[PDB]
Amino acid sequence: MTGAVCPGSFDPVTLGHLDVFERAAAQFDEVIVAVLINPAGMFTVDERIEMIRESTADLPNLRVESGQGLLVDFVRERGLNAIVKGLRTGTDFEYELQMAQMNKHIAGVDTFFVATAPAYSFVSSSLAKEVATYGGDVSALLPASVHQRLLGKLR
Amino acid sequence: MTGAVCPGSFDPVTLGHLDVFERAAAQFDEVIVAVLINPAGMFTVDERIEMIRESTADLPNLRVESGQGLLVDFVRERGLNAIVKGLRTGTDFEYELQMAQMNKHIAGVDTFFVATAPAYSFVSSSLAKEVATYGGDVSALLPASVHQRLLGKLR
Amino acid sequence: MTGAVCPGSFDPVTLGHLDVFERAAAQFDEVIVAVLINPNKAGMFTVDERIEMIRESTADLPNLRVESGQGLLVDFVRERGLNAIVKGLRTGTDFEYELQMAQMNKHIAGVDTFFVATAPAYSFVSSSLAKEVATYGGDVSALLPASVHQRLLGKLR
Amino acid sequence: MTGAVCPGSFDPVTLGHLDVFERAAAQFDEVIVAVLINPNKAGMFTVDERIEMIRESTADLPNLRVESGQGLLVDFVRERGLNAIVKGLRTGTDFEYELQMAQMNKHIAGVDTFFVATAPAYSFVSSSLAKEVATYGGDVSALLPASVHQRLLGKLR
Amino acid sequence: MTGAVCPGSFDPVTLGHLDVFERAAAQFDEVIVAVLINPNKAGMFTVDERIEMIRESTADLPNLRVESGQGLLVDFVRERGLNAIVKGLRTGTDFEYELQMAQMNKHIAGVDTFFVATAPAYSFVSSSLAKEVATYGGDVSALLPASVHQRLLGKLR
Amino acid sequence: MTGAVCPGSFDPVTLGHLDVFERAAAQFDEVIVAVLINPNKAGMFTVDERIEMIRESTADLPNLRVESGQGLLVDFVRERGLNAIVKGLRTGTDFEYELQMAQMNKHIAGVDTFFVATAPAYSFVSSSLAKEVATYGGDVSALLPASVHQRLLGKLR
Ligand SMILES: O=C(O)c1cnn(-c2ccccc2)c1C(F)(F)F
Ligand SMILES: O=C(O)c1cnn(-c2ccccc2)c1C(F)(F)F
Ligand SMILES: O=C(O)c1cnn(-c2ccccc2)c1C(F)(F)F
Ligand SMILES: O=C(O)c1cnn(-c2ccccc2)c1C(F)(F)F
Ligand SMILES: O=C(O)c1cnn(-c2ccccc2)c1C(F)(F)F
Ligand SMILES: O=C(O)c1cnn(-c2ccccc2)c1C(F)(F)F
Repeated sequence: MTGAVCPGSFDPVTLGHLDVFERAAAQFDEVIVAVLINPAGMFTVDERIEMIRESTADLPNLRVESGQGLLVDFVRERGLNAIVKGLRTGTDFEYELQMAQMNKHIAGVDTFFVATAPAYSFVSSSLAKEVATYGGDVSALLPASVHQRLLGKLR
Repeated sequence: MTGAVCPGSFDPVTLGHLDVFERAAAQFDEVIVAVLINPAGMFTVDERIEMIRESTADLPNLRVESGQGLLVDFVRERGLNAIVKGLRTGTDFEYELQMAQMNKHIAGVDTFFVATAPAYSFVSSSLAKEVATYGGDVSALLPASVHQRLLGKLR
Repeated sequence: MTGAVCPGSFDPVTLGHLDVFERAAAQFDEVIVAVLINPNKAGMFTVDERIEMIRESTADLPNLRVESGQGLLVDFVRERGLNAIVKGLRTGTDFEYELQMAQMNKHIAGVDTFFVATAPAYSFVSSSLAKEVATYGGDVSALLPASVHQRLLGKLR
Repeated sequence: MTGAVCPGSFDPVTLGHLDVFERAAAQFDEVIVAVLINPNKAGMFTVDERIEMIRESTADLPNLRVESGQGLLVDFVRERGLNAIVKGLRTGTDFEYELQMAQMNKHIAGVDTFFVATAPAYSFVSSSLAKEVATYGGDVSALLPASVHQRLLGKLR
Repeated sequence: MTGAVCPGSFDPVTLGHLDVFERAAAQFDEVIVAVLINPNKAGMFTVDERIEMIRESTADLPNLRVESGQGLLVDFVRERGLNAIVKGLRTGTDFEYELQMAQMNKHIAGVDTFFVATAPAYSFVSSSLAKEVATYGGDVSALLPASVHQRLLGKLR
Repeated sequence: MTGAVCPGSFDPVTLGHLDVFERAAAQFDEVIVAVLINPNKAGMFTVDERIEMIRESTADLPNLRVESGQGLLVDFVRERGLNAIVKGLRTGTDFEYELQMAQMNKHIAGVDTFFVATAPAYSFVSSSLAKEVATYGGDVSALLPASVHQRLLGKLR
């Protein structure tokens, strides 16, 4: 009964996030995607959850839930003690290392990092929204469903 | 039936390695420590395997084996496709990211990185051997068994 | 035939920027300095002030011109028939961030980015830090062209 | 008479900060901890509360004293007859941004900066992260001086 | 007439290198690929084999030519009437060591260096890692030009 | 009373090292430059040559002395009644590596390490790169003290 939580704001989820989800789902019996409401973004929590569920239909051991407060409480209240997160740069690692060691200290929750797929090294939710806002084509970087939903928000 | 391989030269295994072993063993049903013979070190492969087995007696789902050649062949010939490795710095991440993406490309094997425990951020097999060689006390950095075995090699 | 765009907010231009301009102008037939304005946040200097400070300190570069713009940099570049951006970089940290944007710009528009290492003497000057130091009275005259220094002190007073 | 200034916001002081203070006080004849007041961003503790928390945790350091400061740090340093800053560093990116500021401070005023590596146990503690964790009920008692923790629980109630 | 030199050992050339060559040839009137011979470390392919592999993979680049070089790179560059180097970068630590060399080359000879970010697909390929993987039977065909791969299988038999 | 050790192989000393020496000598009552010799690998300069090159370029620093040693740096430090090492750092990459050794040195012997940011003008000089450039005939006279340059060219010829 292994399991991990994949956290983030996912505003919106990108193909980089989805690649991490599929990789976590392939190595752990249970995966929970934690959509963290940070109470100002583009999509509502429900819409963000919707887009992830649509894009993770092929992953039977994955579910999607919203959460508030400490991530470690979200993890431990579901019987787990591992977090899985994607990393692009050494700079990412240093910032995330601080939070990973804090989370282990306060609650015994482990963090496992996975290297980004090379093709998505440059995609982030914020850069994809910025480029799309000014008319650039980001369709190769986002799940097909998400892309249409993003156009709607702009138009 | 989840599982991961923890690779390295482990010449000798340190408390930093052992911390990664225990963390991998807590999140995967099966863990194999792969002692990679790089065919010049201090300990023989058999001695390195011995010291790890002695220090991992409390971990029932972990075993220790030697290997040669491509790590991904070692992993896949045992039915697994995940590697777990410890990281200390962003610099570590960048070097290891290259190998992780290569390994995923050539064989579909995933790599999960874990942040070092803060207390062991500065310990490496090479620095521990260097300091011990010149008379410094490294007993707080190595498993009790390993420490005695290292003194023997020097004296 | 060859050409490159050197973008930034240049609020204000520094000696580190001018070094990049000179090195680009030496290696490309034409260089356009692109003063990118955020229509939603005013900086310290207006667009015309930024352009005049750059023009005054690049008068000896005959193949360089200065133009403002907004929106996607790649559109500014391609509308001028060009395909290359030249940017200065100070650290490995600079490189990871700028690498994200350079790969995105290549992905969406085919525009290449060439990075150049800062001159050592300017490794530590940035528009933001020079403004912050000047605000509290520190002497930054050796980090900014003559075209900028006293205009900066005037803005602060 | 050697000496150095240890600057920061210390809102609140952490055991990481205290480790730096102790190491500085062991190597310089005099150390001044400079509690940097920011007229804009007012955090969780008042300046006087921050000073009293540092004084409580540094009671065994007779050559260290604590004062509030405002404006340009190199003026604070040089107005006290000193010309060195001591700061703790956790990571390589810590070094990058701090390196720019140190080179700037050396250029504008001749003040030098000495960096010390964090004790391993505190590499992950910061004032901001400790406050955030504590706000949602996490136990950060092992990361802060004994007295800070009680004062921090009171501010949250 | 603008131009740049693309240096390396290219033992063997990878698709990452070729991407850099193509981007340099698109932006400079002339590009010279400099295959750096090292009298000490002789790798897997002879200099002439390396040159022929690069020429095969760059057949569609008419303004790029390939030559061997020895000794100080800035002499090679300046003996050909050029004063720019173009190199690909993968990571922030790539930038660090390369930044030192670029500043040194600018200081000692006035030669500038322009860095281009790797195409994302090749961020993990290097000559050394491709050789090592291939030596133990791994399939690196998608990371090398078609012709290199055949030649590489022959050297391993 | 206060004191610090500045260690290195200094083969040979550079202007970047001398800058660190001067900054340490300004902040500590005494400074010892520790020339650490590897008895198993000769460098370019003998131990006596390294010491004389340092002494000749530090003659204006009355509180600095130069001594060689081998083995554990912390033993050199503590045998002189001191507890502090001062080292220059150029990058975040420098910092991660040196942080490992500094934390180990603190762990095994209680010795503190203070790092100082390189002067910008010397960010790119290292003993190894200056030797490599000089070997192939590049001009490094502005990166080394007078005490070194011609002795270096003599070694190479
Ligand atoms: O923040 C984002 O916006 C965002 C969007 N895609 N990816 C992501 C990209 C590559 C690999 C894994 C994730 C991110 C993240 F990693 F930075 F987290
Ligand atoms: O190489 C070594 O020698 C060595 C020895 N301990 N640890 C290690 C240290 C901290 C956390 C995890 C591992 C290493 C390693 F990570 F660098 F791999
Ligand atoms: O951001 C700024 O305001 C700024 C101002 N000077 N320089 C700069 C410094 C050195 C070399 C090239 C440019 C920057 C930059 F590095 F960030 F690009
Ligand atoms: O900013 C903070 O809030 C903070 C709080 N503890 N430490 C710190 C941690 C370890 C060693 C030295 C200091 C910091 C700092 F280094 F980031 F400065
Ligand atoms: O050294 C090598 O062997 C090698 C082989 N491919 N690439 C490379 C990879 C991606 C983009 C550009 C070049 C390198 C280099 F960048 F590390 F230079
Ligand atoms: O390794 C060397 O040989 C060397 C030679 N000069 N400098 C140096 C450069 C700038 C500031 C301080 C020192 C080094 C060092 F950075 F690596 F320490």
